[PDB]
Amino acid sequence: FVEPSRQFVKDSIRLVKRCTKPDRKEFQKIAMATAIGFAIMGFIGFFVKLIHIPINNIIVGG
Amino acid sequence: EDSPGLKVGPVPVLVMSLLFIASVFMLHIWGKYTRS
Amino acid sequence: KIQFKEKVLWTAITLFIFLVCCQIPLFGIMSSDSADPFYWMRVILASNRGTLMELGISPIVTSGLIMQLLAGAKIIEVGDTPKDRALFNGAQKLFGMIITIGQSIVYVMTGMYGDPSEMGAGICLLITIQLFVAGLIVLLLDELLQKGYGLGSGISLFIATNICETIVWKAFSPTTVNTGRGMEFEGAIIALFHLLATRTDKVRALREAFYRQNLPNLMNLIATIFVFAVVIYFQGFRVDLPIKSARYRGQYNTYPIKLFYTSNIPIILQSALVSNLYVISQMLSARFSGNLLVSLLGTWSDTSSGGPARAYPVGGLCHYLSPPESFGSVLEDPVHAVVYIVFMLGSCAFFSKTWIEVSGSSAKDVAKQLKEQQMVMRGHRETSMVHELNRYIPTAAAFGGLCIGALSVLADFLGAIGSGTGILLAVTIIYQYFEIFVKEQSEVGSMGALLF
Repeated sequence: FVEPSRQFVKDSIRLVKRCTKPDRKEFQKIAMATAIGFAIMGFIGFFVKLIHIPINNIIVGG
Repeated sequence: EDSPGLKVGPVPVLVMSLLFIASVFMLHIWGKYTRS
Repeated sequence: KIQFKEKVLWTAITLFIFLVCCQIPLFGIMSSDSADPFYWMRVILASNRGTLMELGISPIVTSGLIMQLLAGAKIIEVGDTPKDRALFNGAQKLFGMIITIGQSIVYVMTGMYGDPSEMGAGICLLITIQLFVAGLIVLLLDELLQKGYGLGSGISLFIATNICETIVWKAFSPTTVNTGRGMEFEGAIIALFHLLATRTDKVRALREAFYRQNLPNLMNLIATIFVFAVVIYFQGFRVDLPIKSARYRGQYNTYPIKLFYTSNIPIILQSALVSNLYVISQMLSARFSGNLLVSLLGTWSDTSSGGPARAYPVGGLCHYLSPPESFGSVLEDPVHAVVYIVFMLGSCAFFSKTWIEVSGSSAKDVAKQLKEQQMVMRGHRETSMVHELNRYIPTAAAFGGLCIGALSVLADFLGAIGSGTGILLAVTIIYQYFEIFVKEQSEVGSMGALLF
């Protein structure tokens, strides 16, 4: 691991210098894309168990 | 490989899946279904 | 038949099968013991119960392992002639097929805990066979996919549900109170929307610190946002150069270079494989061949403490493997925390290059691509005469995964992720797949593709 260490330190300065951020506007864009994806999953969750669970015994109806 | 050639699908083919669903309800409650 | 149009339709069917697989165990329960280790079981398939996959995400690397280990040895080691399997897959089917049913059988065949009296007299033909059917269908599809495909996120979607479906499930299932939400000692109406309404009036009790410690999951969920920010940041980095395509002049068609982000994916695969270790170590000690005083000696730790008696190998083998999971930092015991950080850092780094490198990262691979579609060789060098894209791929790649594999391991000690290391890894999966998915569609958007 003391072998890869040497290589890594040279890289560590280099990447940050080479690459700019997600350029301000695109911080929102990446975050937003994830948010839509999360939302799809949430919809599924109500159908599977909100409806199904009060069938056995009424606790809110479904 | 396998001597059966049919891998893919495209309507009435997943017979194994169809059998699988039927068995479960027997085993226990969720709709107040009978327990085997 | 191949055709991108067909492929998208196939992906929709794959998603449907996963939903169906979840649906059947919800209606009935079997409940002769669950079996697979509880945290580990959740990482593969946190849903159903009874018929969670035993094949995806970690047996996958087993089959492929032979390539990694021998190559990384440098001299292949005193290993038996690897060869075998005639030549080409088919053996790939054989492995994952057995490993599904195999996991359920081994749990009572050997140690662990489940007193056998045979496999079952009755217990196995109902349980075991149902477990086998779900895993078998998914493997057959996966092998078929590995022959001329390279799209679809069936697999990714189950991980996506594991992060985000669970949040809503806990919210819309109680009647008791529940671990999730309220922070209320008893009954006091607990729903996510209901809590926000009451809280507005007076306080909220969550402008951070350590709160009361653990309590609801929701304290963690606020903290999540900070870990979210760093993972998205590392996506951004690229080194470009696809320039001068389809002419020369100036104008071109961009190729993204995945760079650091591709490198992390082997570590996520590695983390699951490492996790298993406790079951094998336990087997070597107690229940292997004759009671050697080296097999015993190496492992063990199972004499004392914590009240199990049987003692798993949660004494010491687990301690090296994983953190205590305590909320703050180094914690009460330095030793347990220190060893875990060291243990993962080396393993992560070695893995990060390797699967991705074989599957299509290197200048030799890229060389075959560039003849077909033409970058136009981008104002390069005659013969490439001290290679750009060749030299900078190993240096970038090794570092690339190092950051992510560092971060998840350290983050367990940090309060913010709810159940430590596994969640930080699991979130990272979601971004990369979503980004990839858009590229296959192309069709200038990012919008629908649900059945389109």
